[PDB]
Amino acid sequence: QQPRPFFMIFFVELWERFGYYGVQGVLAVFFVKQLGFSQEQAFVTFGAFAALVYGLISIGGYVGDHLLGTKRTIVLGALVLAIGYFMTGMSLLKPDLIFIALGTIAVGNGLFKANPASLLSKCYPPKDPRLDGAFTLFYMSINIGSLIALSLAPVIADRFGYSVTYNLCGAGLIIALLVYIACRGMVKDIGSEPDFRPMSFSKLLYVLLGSVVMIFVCAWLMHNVEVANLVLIVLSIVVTIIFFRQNKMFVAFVLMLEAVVFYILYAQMPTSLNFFAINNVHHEILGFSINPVSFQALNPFWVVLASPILAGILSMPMKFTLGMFMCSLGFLTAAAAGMWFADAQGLTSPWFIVLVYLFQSLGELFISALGLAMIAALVMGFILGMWFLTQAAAFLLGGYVATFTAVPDNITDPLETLPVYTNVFGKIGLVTLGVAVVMLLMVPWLKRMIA
Amino acid sequence: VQLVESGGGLVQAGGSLRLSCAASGPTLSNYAVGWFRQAPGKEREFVAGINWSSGLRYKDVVKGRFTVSRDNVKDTVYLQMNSLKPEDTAVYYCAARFGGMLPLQPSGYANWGQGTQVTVSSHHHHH
Ligand SMILES: CCCCCCCCCCCCO[C@@H]1O[C@H](CO)[C@@H](O[C@H]2O[C@H](CO)[C@@H](O)[C@H](O)[C@H]2O)[C@H](O)[C@H]1O
Ligand SMILES: CCCCCCCCCCCC
Ligand SMILES: CCCCCCCCCC
Ligand SMILES: CCCCCCCC
Ligand SMILES: CCCCCC
Repeated sequence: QQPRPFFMIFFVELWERFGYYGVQGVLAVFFVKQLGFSQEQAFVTFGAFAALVYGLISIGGYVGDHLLGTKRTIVLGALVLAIGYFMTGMSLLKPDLIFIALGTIAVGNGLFKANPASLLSKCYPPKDPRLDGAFTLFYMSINIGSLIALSLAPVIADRFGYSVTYNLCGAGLIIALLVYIACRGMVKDIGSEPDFRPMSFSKLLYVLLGSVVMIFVCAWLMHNVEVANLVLIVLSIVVTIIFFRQNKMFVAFVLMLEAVVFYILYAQMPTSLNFFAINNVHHEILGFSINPVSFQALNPFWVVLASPILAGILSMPMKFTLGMFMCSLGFLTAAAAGMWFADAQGLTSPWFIVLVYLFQSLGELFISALGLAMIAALVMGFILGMWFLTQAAAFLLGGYVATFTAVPDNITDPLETLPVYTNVFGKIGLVTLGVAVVMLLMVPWLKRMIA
Repeated sequence: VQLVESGGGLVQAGGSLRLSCAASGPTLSNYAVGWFRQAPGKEREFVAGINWSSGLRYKDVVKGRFTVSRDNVKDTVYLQMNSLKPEDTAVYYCAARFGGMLPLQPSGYANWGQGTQVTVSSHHHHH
């Protein structure tokens, strides 16, 4: 159906996302069990990590477009990522390495993430109709990798240990790099402008220097989440002031605040919803025993099933409003499952978590996938920067919100943890329903301003 | 995923026994291990357990007599039972659940040992 480089990009993206989600799925449990963090420390540390992973994505588009070229930056990102995974594996011998290792994944992801999609859009003549379907298949690539990693990495880490899990993340990046090198012949005339001049060693060295400095800055911020909190607070207040000094822009600002709320909620899947599954859900579905950490795989699962359907089925403000209502219902469903449908022992049916993740995945399909592509219609570089900044702030806020469900290590009774989860998830659901309603109320004004 | 219990047997009232539970491929260290017991004519009931981070839970009638503990190097969980009484007689099972929770009922646990018979005799020496 598609050009030959499409299949290359599809499989490279699949394997890189497999490595990343291999780490994401096990990381909070690794903090608690392997490093002995309390749940509170593990949740805010995960929030800082994810804030860096997501905020740094802006660097890689610039580096790919203007310094080194898209294809060279794919190679460099994949190598830094692989090194970061093998470093995380080595942190089990050398525990003092963990934060440097996570910084290396973050910087690596920052260099890599934007560039495969950019490459993909250059595989098609400019207004080729196959573009939409190819980008839907690209999203599905990401979620197939995510589904495999979130399903299997917890099982692997339990049977064989963490060093093996992280080294297989490493190995996934290595085979992504092998697939890319084997298929390089396919993209020889595809690239950004620096891809076709000789490589500038001055700029390559500047990129390496900046990368290493950022690896160390990330490590520091993740080890001291309070200064990271204040850094993002002053950066947000300040970038907000410089945005409020300099109509279709105000629309992008309200849509950004709504994206912020969405990502606060998305941040709960590896933290508070993960430990909710661990503590208060039956670990058996359809007669099979599973690792409860694997329940995270229900998000890519429902995306893979639902992204065809929803691709084959107002406009932007209403699509955002709908996504927000779906997220609200996901959390209200978790709360209702805990308030009314639990066993005498304090455990709930896994079908309720299946439904929670369905709602959350639908919200994802309506919001995060459809976000910056019609913020790219409302608009540039400053706004893209601020977009990733507020996304990072959302992950930091999400880690802080997760701490309200944190369980002390000595609690062993599910009837003690169930009400903590149900109070926090119920209040999240109600706040998010309120926000969805105010969004609905503002949809006509927003549509008129877009016009 | 398969637990092996050892240590059961026959003892007189006021004596002691020590059960042990070991797992095979999965590392028991990620698991809360609960000890259940089934006496003749009754249901499996929760006796004692340790979660994955040293939290402990006990049935009221064994407090101050039984101690659960964990050797994370040998990957073993132990149940030390002192001041045993005849009504402690039962088949004892270890059960494993991923995480920090020790639910009271058998359905909260997916992995099960085969069970060891513990018999406590009112036997005392002749005066
Ligand atoms: C909700 C999404 C579930 C994702 C599906 C998981 C993928 C299947 C795992 C790979 C093949 C099966 O491998 C194994 O199967 C048994 C029973 O099936 C499961 O069960 C066993 O291992 C896990 C952790 O490793 C323990 O929490 C579990 O209590 C234990 O009984 C595990 O899931 C998996 O270790
Ligand atoms: C394709 C050519 C790749 C050349 C790699 C140069 C690496 C320079 C290392 C400088 C170390 C700081
Ligand atoms: C690859 C660099 C490894 C650095 C490990 C630092 C850990 C020191 C522990 C005392
Ligand atoms: C395709 C060649 C990219 C070179 C970047 C590697 C720098 C270590
Ligand atoms: C944008 C809301 C920030 C809240 C920090 C307490």
